[PDB]
Amino acid sequence: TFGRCAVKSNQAGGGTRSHDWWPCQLRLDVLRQFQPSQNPLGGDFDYAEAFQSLDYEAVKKDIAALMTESQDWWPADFGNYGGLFVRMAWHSAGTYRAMDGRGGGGMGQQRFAPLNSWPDNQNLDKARRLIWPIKQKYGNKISWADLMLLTGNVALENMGFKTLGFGGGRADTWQSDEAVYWGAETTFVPQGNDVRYNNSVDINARADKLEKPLAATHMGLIYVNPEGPNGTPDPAASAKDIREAFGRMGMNDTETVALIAGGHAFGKTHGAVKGSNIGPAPEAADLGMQGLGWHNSVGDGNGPNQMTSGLEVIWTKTPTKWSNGYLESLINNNWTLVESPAGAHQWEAVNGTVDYPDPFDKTKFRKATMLTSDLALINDPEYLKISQRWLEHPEELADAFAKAWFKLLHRDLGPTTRYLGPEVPKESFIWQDPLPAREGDLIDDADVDKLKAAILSTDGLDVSKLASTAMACATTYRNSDKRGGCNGARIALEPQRNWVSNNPTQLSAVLDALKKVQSDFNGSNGNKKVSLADLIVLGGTAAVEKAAKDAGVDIKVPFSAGRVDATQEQTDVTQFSYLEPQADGFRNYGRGTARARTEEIMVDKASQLTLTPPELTVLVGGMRALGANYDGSDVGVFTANKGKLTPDFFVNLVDMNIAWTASGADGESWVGTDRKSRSEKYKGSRADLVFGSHAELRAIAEVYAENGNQEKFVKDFVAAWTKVMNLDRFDL
Amino acid sequence: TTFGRCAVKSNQAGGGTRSHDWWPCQLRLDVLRQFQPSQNPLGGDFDYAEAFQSLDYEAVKKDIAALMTESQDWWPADFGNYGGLFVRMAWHSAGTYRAMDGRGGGGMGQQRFAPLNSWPDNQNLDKARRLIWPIKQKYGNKISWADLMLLTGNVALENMGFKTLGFGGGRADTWQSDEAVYWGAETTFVPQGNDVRYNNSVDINARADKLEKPLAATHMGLIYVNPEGPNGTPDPAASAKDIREAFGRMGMNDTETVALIAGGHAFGKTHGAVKGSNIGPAPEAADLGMQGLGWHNSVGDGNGPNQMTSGLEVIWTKTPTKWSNGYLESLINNNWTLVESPAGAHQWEAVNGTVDYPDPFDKTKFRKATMLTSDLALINDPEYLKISQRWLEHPEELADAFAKAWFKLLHRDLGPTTRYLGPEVPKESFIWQDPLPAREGDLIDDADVDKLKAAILSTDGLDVSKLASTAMACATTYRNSDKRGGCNGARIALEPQRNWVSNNPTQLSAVLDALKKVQSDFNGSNGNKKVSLADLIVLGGTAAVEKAAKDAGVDIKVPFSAGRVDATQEQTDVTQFSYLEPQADGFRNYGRGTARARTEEIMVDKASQLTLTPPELTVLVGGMRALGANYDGSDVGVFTANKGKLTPDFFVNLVDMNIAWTASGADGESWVGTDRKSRSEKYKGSRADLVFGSHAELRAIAEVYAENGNQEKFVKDFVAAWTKVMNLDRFDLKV
Ligand code: HEM
Ligand code: HEM
Repeated sequence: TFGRCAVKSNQAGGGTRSHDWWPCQLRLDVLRQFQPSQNPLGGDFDYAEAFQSLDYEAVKKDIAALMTESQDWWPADFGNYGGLFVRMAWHSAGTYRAMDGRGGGGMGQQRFAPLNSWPDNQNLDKARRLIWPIKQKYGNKISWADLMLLTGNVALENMGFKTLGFGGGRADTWQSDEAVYWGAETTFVPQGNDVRYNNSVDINARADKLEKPLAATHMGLIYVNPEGPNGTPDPAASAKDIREAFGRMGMNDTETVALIAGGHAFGKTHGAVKGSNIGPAPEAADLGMQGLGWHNSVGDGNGPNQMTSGLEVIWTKTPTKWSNGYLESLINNNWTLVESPAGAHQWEAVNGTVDYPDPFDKTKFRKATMLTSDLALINDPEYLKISQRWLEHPEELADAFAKAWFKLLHRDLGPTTRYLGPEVPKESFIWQDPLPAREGDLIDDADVDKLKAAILSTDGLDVSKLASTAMACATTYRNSDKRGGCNGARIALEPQRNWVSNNPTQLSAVLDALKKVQSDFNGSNGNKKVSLADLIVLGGTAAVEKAAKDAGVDIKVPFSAGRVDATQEQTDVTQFSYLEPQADGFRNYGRGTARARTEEIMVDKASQLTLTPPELTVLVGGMRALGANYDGSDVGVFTANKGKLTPDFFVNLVDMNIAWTASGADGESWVGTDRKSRSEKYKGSRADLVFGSHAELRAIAEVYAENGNQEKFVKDFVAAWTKVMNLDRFDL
Repeated sequence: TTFGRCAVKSNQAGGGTRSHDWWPCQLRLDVLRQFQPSQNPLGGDFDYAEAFQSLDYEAVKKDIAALMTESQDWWPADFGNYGGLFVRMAWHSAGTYRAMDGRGGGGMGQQRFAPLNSWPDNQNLDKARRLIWPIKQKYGNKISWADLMLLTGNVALENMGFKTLGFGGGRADTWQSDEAVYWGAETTFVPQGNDVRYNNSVDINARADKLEKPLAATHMGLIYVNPEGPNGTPDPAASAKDIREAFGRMGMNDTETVALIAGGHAFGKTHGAVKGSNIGPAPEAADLGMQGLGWHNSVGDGNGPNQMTSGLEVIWTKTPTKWSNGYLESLINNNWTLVESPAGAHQWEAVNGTVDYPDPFDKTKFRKATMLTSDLALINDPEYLKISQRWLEHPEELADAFAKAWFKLLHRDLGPTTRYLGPEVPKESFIWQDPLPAREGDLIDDADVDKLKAAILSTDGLDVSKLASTAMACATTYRNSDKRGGCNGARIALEPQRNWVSNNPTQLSAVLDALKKVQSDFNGSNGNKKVSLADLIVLGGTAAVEKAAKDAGVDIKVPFSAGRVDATQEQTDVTQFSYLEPQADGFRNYGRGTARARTEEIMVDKASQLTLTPPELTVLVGGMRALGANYDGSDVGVFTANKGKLTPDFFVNLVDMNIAWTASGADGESWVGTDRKSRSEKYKGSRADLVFGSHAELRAIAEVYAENGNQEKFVKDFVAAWTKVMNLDRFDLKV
């Protein structure tokens, strides 16, 4: 009954579906998201252009004014929505996972299922509705994705905390991103974590064993449980969860303390009435709620009766003004465990001063309070040292918070060339994967023609190696956080140059050869200079073009010059470790895990490259035709014409005179036997054979295997190649 | 519950708990995101009709005929001839059609995708499709899989001595599983797969006429009926009642039903040589080594004499590769006894019969006559028996009926005659094709259209609201699944549509009289040029939209494509058109849903049949409200003080937080919008209205059109969507 509606609809997709009958079969759903035809702004809409015409300062002015314009349907605590807005922006950005680069604020997904209805996002439906009039006013020129974060940034600045600045540039998305692995649990917090801890309830011991790549301790939470691990009010154990979760989001100890102490300078939690008073979350609510949820039946359900987390904590004596009150209270008070009005565990300074203000009554005051997760920061040796230092040196907290808040909001925005607006911070941060300005003057078409000829006749280079190296560099790109790609020539730097998937000894020979081409060009062409990044892409591109010519198809394969070379200083080894592939179908590398098959990993990667199923399919078949495996093997290379861009991979894959059988125990290797001669003809992988198994992929394989479609195959391959090579070209 | 759940929980490529898992009752927009041009490997600009016109059609047929007797060692041909197998392939491809909702049929070639590639009734048709693949490989883009599967069946019949009426190509391939079809709610396949569709009744005779609408098969995973009898009970009389119900649900009468069954079962045989335990997973569940095939049989080589498909082992005639009257002769002239097949299934044998039915792999070995329970059905029902007895003595009458029924079977979802391609399209026009006449008079030109638009708008009893409402009422009868309905034919003026309560018959009559006056004034006064009522209905709506835009401050060209013709009542069958009558219409705020199909679910289903994207659906509803185009001219959803002007007021007012929305009725269908400051009721809304302010993805679109400054865009988008919908059935126009 989990995942099933009590009433079974017979329209609009109702009825038992293919995925119900065969739930283990590979699904191509993730390659069919975010289609231009589905975007109401149109496929031609240029968000960057719209945003650059935006009256940015006027937007900020209107946001600042909104903060203290209380709306009767959701009255502002202390007459100021600032804290709520900061929470909205920190939950939008706060879903990010550094390992797989998914989550974060970059797609504005908080406004769709499932994030719109996660327990941790309770009442952020109200926050989003409060800023809608600003979205309405400025139209297409500011996205929801940008606006949700800009609102939080402006809120901080209008509560006495100057930030480093801000960068716009997040284009809106138009459907729920159902590609994200948030976990496999079938419940939300307070449950929602049996799978991610492999059924362990040992809260200390399990803390650093959180299922990869997850970055939250329960399904439906941003990071950790505010009442402690599994609701156990043990601050020391909470600190271990915090380090794990924030670390999985790419934040270290300093950053983590700065973000929590920074954030909890502002506003308050809400736990005025028990949860039974609260209606369905937005995705479960009736039409009358018009996109809102968690209707509270006590009074008007708002103001003094607000119920969000079930906790009732006010961290500072000035919740609308930046201060050092969080650390001062945390460290100076004696804490006692108490129940909130809703029944949740929190901490109170029961013999402290009664001077914490009430959000709706200026004559009423409270004692100091904290969450278990706040007390964590003084119940761990490293956090305690940081907290103690910043108690005495609040300027060090302020510096660290400004930097960590900027990172939080912009960690998935991608290269600096994507950042829009008049207050982009000038400092270049390591997590931006920075790139230098170009060297010398840009190569032109005459230079490109000369370079192509040289590259295709240089020691150590050939069509196979050139195509393979270019693709290896390209497929580090992932659209979720806009990291990776060919710009920077980061395949030539650590850690990429020593990834097993890049066949390091072969790679070094290829890069030395391209560096020789570079050295010959640079200094002998006046002030014209070519980057290694451009040479890697041009080499692959020239190889594809010649391979097409050899196959009998004369096509101009386009090349877009202008990539720059990153320095190793700009290329953090830990940050780039996250882009290392477990398997890569384009170069027939690697193997699956106990959780994911090789072909699933391929479809996942394709989705991160924004590829459609035909683009995925044509690229695999072409790479095999080119002999572009990572190790130069013949696995999947079903052709007697290696290096010629024919559809032989598909023709031979679907030849019924070949019988395919498993060879390896692990399911990863397959043999193709000529049924007439009884001799082994081919070796294949799961990435190869899926194209002859899955009914939708095989339908595409058939197109390329059909008589008369040899030129179509080349044209489609060249289009897909160009798309993949240029994914990171935000500079253009 | 393990159903619908993989034992291994993937963490890639969409693995993980999903939104629909948490909130499975929430409206899903999936069906409006299928078949997108980007997903088509041939490209969105691929014109299949142009490709097919250049096909060497005669050569394809010659090659199919050659293939029939070229036995492949991995699936040897029965009697050295794949004809029976190919006829079955084509009759299962076409045989999923349901007349009521127009879904299923062969026109999308969906047998090659899940779930149809793995339905138990399609067992071993994976082999059949693989056998014809070399033909597809040879002819490439110029013949679709959809056309090839059916043409192969047609060519097979003809080469085994049954001349068909002809054939029409024109079915463009599709590129993903169509998950918009309600095949049923059961979580099992045949031999189970039917508790829901009979509402737990197991009385097989009594329940036979009570099959859940719109379903046309007696179990999930079957084409029509169970060949062993209802719920596997070998009672021919009850089987006959299932057959009548199922074939009736597919649009076939008694004569057509007997013709199709007796006609098909002249050929080939069934396969039930070994027990089902020897059979591996269906194609969607099979390992990579099967390369798209399934049902691997572990006995011997799994094929030839060991073939196992349905579990039955029946050979109907003494010449399974040649047209004959052997089926009815055996059926009526033998006495039948209940026996078991080698796989343990119920079938019938003439145990006192001649031992002269040929073995498929030994030309010197023979068997007695056999029949299925579903064959014996044809002599255990009074009406079927009458037909069977007649055709026993007059096989020429069976031949005529089968030729007509087979053509209907293969082409029932192909749409208008103008869609049919190739050199042997039958010349006879059949009622199930919804025929249209040839045009009368020369085609009106741009100047004529401008004159007619001005005439229409200045005609008493015509206004923007009524013109737009009438045009959309006519247009939304279109459905892409079987390419029926639409504005061509002006069938809104004919029965049954002119009396549809959803069309406000009294208002419609007056509107049509006015358009007929415009027609009368034009025709005979403009030389040889004549305009149809169908063109005037669409042009009226189009002029209304143009005027409504102009009245909103926007000068926009609203395209119009002339050339529609007017159908006669004789070309417009009441039964066939009753299937297009809506129970709810979101564009015109008519009607309501039921428990199992909410008002907003019906709207999304309808949108999917119009090929609309979510933005197209959304802009059309909002514009219709702005135009005041409700079926009855009510103010429900008309959230504007500028009714008849094409503005995005619907959206702007819908999302105004000063309005609080509350249910009025008990059934959740009526809503009131109250101004929260003044406490006064301002608006009345339906579920079709309010879903756009509730669903997170639909609301995202509503917001776009509610945004300050997007007035022009709204008008531009409405006009594009209007044009699309008005022209859906214009297969007569090139491109
Ligand atoms: C250990 C990690 C954290 C935990 C467990 C946590 C927990 C919570 C909880 C339970 C609430 C109350 C929600 C409600 O009932 O209204 C809250 C509120 C809030 N949080 Fe955090 N938080 C964390 C980190 C952060 C961070 C990193 C920031 C931003 C930099 C932040 C900013 C805020 C703000 C401003 C509020 C007040 C919202 C309002 O006034 O309505 N928190 N937090
Ligand atoms: C009451 C409706 C029908 C039922 C229950 C039914 C049942 C069956 C079954 C169980 C098989 C055996 C599958 C196997 O084991 O290989 C079969 C075979 C076949 N059917 Fe039908 N059938 C029906 C109507 C039709 C129609 C309408 C046609 C086409 C006009 C048709 C044409 C064929 C042919 C040619 C075969 C032989 C396949 C071969 O030789 O491999 N049947 N039928």
